[PDB]
Amino acid sequence: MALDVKSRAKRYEKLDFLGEGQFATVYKARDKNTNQIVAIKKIKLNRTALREIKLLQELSHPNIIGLLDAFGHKSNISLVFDFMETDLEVIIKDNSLVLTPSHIKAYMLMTLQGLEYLHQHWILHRDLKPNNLLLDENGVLKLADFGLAKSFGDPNRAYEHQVVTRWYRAPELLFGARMYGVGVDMWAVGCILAELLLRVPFLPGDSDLDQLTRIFETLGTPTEEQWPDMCSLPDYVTFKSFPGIPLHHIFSAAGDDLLDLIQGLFLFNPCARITATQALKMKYFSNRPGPTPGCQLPRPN
Ligand SMILES: Nc1ncnc2c1ncn2[C@@H]1O[C@H](COP(=O)(O)OP(=O)(O)NP(=O)(O)O)[C@@H](O)[C@H]1O
Ligand SMILES: [Mg+2]
Repeated sequence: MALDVKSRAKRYEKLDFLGEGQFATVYKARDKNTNQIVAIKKIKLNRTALREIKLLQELSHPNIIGLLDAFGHKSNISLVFDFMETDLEVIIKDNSLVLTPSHIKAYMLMTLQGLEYLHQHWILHRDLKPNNLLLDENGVLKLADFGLAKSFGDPNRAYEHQVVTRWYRAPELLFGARMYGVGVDMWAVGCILAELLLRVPFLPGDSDLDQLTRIFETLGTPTEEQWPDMCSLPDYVTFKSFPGIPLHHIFSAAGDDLLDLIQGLFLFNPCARITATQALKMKYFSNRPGPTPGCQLPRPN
């Protein structure tokens, strides 16, 4: 809209290009108004899109990214976020970094406190994956992105990187469910935990059928008893029956406390899948070792 987006915002001054995403070009800028540093996502081109932008501005939580401003004229709109040093994806992929139990517990704690707030305010992230868990210089993790750019943007023609979103995608979504809830985010959270523990993607499927295959050969083929009404899913498909791999054989260093969390995040029935509040009350987070304070979490140099 002309009257709901500012056309100009002269207060931002570009510094350096950061990188190409699927739906945006991101770059580094200084707000001349506060001397602060920001990242601006530039999106090429709608009542709903503006409502989504406004809502995420109105959110306030330590582990949710700040969307600080929005501006743009005709074929473009630009979103101004808190500048974040790194993310869980570069942390995971960095061979120089050692991931202790305390490191992993901290990343999870912060993620789940973010989700809890979102889900408390009746909002689904819908796009959780490592590169959307951002990390500031002081070790604060923030949920970011929210697929805002996807929601209304033309695709980025210069995006050369691998599209990975299906790896974090819950089975009710792969089987075409039209109604869904917090289980969507909880499942991704489990896949992210798995990727912190294994340092590689847990279920890297290369198509939607191969993703379901991978899910079932790893976690087992579910029955309508574990998952009532599964076979009424729109795109439901019958697979080779698989027994699954015991979680303790996958996660060979995990204690019963962490395996309990992982099982809860990966329950097939999306009604039974553990919620963010329940996850945070699990013995895993009251148990030693306790989580690493932000200032001691490993930084990629
Ligand atoms: N708040 C931020 N601070 C610093 N860098 C960021 C921030 N947001 C995105 N980036 C960088 O921008 C690049 C990718 O953009 P990002 O938007 O994260 O890609 P995406 O997950 O494909 N989502 P989108 O671009 O909205 O389609 C990466 O090089 C990120 O490090
Ligand atoms: Mg992103």
